[PDB]
Amino acid sequence: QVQLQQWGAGLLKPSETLSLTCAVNGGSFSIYYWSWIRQPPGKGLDWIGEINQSGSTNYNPSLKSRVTMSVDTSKSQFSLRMTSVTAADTAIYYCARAPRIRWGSYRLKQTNFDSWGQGTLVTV
Amino acid sequence: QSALTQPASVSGSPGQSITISCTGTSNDVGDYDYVSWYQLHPGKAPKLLIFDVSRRPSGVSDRFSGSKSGDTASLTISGLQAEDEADYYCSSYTGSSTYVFGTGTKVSVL
Amino acid sequence: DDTENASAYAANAGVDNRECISMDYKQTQLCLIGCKPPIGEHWGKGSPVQPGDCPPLELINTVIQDGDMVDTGFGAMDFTTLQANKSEVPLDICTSICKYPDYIKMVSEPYGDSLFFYLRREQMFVRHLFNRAGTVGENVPDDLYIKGSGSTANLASSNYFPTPSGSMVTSDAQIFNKPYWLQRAQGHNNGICWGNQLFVTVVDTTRS
Amino acid sequence: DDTENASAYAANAGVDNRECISMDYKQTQLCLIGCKPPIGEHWGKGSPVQPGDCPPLELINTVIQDGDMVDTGFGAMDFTTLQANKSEVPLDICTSICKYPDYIKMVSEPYGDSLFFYLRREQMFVRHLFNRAGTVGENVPDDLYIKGSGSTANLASSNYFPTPSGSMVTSDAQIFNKPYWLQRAQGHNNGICWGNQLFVTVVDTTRSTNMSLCAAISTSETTYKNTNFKEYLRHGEEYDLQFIFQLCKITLTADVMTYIHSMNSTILEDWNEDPLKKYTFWEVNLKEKFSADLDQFPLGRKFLLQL
Amino acid sequence: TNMSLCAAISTSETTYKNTNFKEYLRHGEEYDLQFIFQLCKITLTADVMTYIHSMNSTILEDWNEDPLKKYTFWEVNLKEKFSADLDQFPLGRKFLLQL
Amino acid sequence: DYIKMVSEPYGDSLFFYLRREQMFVRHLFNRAGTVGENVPDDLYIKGSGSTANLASSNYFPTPSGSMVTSDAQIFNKPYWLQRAQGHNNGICWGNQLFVTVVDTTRS
Repeated sequence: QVQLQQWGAGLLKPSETLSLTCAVNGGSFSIYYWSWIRQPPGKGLDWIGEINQSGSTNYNPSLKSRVTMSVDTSKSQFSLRMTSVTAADTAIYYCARAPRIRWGSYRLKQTNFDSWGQGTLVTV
Repeated sequence: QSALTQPASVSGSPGQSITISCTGTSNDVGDYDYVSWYQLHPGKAPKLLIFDVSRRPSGVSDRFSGSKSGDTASLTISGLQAEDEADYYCSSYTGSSTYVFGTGTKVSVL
Repeated sequence: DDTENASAYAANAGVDNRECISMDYKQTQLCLIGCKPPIGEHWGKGSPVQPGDCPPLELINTVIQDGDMVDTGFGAMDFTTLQANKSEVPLDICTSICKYPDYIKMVSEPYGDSLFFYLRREQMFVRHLFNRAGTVGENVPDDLYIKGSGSTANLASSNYFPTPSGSMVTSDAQIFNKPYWLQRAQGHNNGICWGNQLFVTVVDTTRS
Repeated sequence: DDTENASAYAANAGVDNRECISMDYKQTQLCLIGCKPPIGEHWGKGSPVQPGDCPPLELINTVIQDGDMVDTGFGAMDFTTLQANKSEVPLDICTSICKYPDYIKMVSEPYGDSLFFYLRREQMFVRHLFNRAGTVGENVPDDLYIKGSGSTANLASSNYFPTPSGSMVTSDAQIFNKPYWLQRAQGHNNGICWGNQLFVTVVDTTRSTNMSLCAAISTSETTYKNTNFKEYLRHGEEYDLQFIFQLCKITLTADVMTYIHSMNSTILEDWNEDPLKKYTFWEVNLKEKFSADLDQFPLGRKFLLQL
Repeated sequence: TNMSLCAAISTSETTYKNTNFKEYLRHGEEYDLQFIFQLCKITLTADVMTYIHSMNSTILEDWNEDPLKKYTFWEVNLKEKFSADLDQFPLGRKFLLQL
Repeated sequence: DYIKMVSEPYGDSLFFYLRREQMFVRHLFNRAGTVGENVPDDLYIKGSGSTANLASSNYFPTPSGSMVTSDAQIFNKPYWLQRAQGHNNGICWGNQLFVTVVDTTRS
């Protein structure tokens, strides 16, 4: 595992643009992916997207219309953006590692999340 | 793509053996063993319990077990205790290269 | 992929799955001596088509010249024209022609000028069993397998290729530093150097 | 999964565990010469229960033909019928028959027409040790092991199979590109080509290199893209057969005629439909390619040097 | 070389299922024994008879229960397989050429 | 320098020599320093993303002597210098000899 960090626009207003950043500590990106997960009140957990070192990004089909991501290896940090924040965008955001790898050219292994962050509260 | 569907409230007496049993589709749970579990104490980082349906990481209670049958996964608890007092969220990797989450379920010691 | 065994790999890139790979080549030694330049054989683009179709193959005979590469274990073929990828084979033959001596012709010509002596010594074995990346030009017939479901819905690439290996170079198996006496030529030219010429073709991959 | 040694990740069971796997084959080199087609043997389905029961197993002799696959380290058997799974063996033999020459039968036959002379070389070592998937045909007897508990409560598949490997191909071990002299054969037929025919069977897996072959759909791409290139495979074979034939004459006495009729009645009729015209052979015609000046050819020169 | 061979429970299947196939192992051995025998004769003098009796008492008795009726051997019977003409068989031809 | 020593006009430097070598590559590694000579742009197709920059192309193997066996030993045997290759037939001019020995089978 590794150590994650959180800091971003905790307080927002409708129609603003949300910006997040997370800094990996005690480790490096390696060949693993890194994703964002949020827990709006009265909901479960909603997956956002993921990004590895090389710039490859996967996004949630519903939320990809407003979500964008980028990475930087210099300071060991990957950031997020989500424009047009509404009331439903309030949630305790989290940063998680995805140790998913391919095994045998057909099926994957270690598809879980881990290295969960403590969480950050964002309210619109 | 779609949230996984679960028994949102579950309960048992101290020392009972209860299973969170949780339902999906062929594209996420049926043809793939990419099922994982999470434990959410109040306002804390989610704690991975089981990955790859029946694999346990280090530092987790051996009382926790994993199983799968058809489209329905399960997370079995043996000897219900204090530490079991927490939310439970399932997860899966769909064939369409997306991640999914359950409704959440909450345990209760009677 | 590495199809020898179920390996562990990073999350697939999807496009441009190319790696930095190296291999030791097949071992070879030969020494042809004649009064005419030797003859070599290699597969090239043959007689004549949607883009991407398989080029026709043809066995071409051409005079071997100084600096022409030798067969390396990937076959004697004209990589430049037969592989537009330019990344199928190592760096020193990706834009060259690997030629093999044409012993049949060089022994069957009437006067036997091109060849009245030759030794050969070559050995190899497969070290690794890899897989190619790219669109399949010829899908596997449906008669040879049963359709899968889920993970195995789409077949993996079936263009396998081995990486050669020359095994051990040893001193007792040496052809050179040793005199050969040309007292009885195989053919009809018994060592006569017509035109006051010779042509000694030598290949030695045990001092590479 | 791999049983040779414990691995980091093990198959998660399921419904389909098939993997993309390749191996180099057993190395072989053989050359049979005779005036009758060679004979081969393989294990095929025998005389004929519940669905999925083990097929009866029988040994069958059949004439070897051009294109018939040689044994490759998985045994000489009729995969098409003995493996309904259709995925037990590599792609080029999963729907074919691997025939092995019946040396015993060919040598022991009364007249020795099928084998004037023969050479063979083989070698292989196990490269990897694997496991099979599917329902167990016969359960392991309970007296050969002690029941486990927990994970070990269920036995793992015990249907092991190795993947062969040919090891090194070297120039000193070659069989071909050398002249074989048939001055004395094993059998009674001392090189006579009854019916004006020969049959040269050859297997040579030491020149089995396939040529990767690629083409580009469009040349406008300045950066590499997997979708832009089509891949192919090809294989090229080259042969050249040289022969030296010595003329012979037969006196047609009563005893000789009766003997030749008993041996094969076709010869006498010839000397005044084709039974073999149901098989596929690489027809080679030498009717217009006989020349009496031996020294003009390399094999002729070698023959003259040694008589 | 054990040969894996399997049979499908149901042939009306479109997708591969592990439960739809049963796997078996089998092994086949093939032998062919050829012998060349030579006839010999023994004179039954007193000394020869006593020596043979010391060597093995059963020889003379048989020359008028099976002691080895406790073991499992692949019985092979050659009582009807003897033929004088050696040149008709390959081992016989080799033996003749070796003399 | 076998060629030069054998080609000597007088043959003083070499009456008699034996040699036995064997080697095979054990591993295939890569070098780290900055590339002295860039790979020509016409020997490959330019990549993108992760493959934008080429990996180091200065390969080097690590040798291996393979098996040392007693049947292949050269030493502990008498060599009779009946006839030298050169013109000096064993004569030790100046009352000197030079015996060069290399033996990596006892290391």
